[PDB]
Amino acid sequence: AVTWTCGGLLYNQNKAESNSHHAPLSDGKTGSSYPHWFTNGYDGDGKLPKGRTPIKFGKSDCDRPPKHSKDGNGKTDHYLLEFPTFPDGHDYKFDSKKPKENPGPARVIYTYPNKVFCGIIAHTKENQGELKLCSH
Repeated sequence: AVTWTCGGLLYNQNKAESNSHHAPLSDGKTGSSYPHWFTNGYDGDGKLPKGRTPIKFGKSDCDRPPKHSKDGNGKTDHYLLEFPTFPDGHDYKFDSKKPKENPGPARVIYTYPNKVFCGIIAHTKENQGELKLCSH
């Protein structure tokens, strides 16, 4: 339950997951948008294309190939999905399209269905460059 950080703001693992626990399990199906499928570098099903580098977490679940399709959460599509988890601990208005609050550079990335929390990703290179996992 350590505090995850992605060079900017903090992210209590409990909120990183809990903030998402509320988030409706689905590939982008919320009033706002988030959560959504996180290709992680993949195209949709097949592994990453010749020339790419996904985010390493340490789990063989998130590392595995996703099973996304034209639906989002069809059968057991173990597609990775991210979610903007703020530190404030406020349940982001991800379900309310309008109004919509600003997102975050850090999001909780977990495999489906079982939210196999892998960690939080964000661009800790400057402001918005490459994507990487936080450092807990």
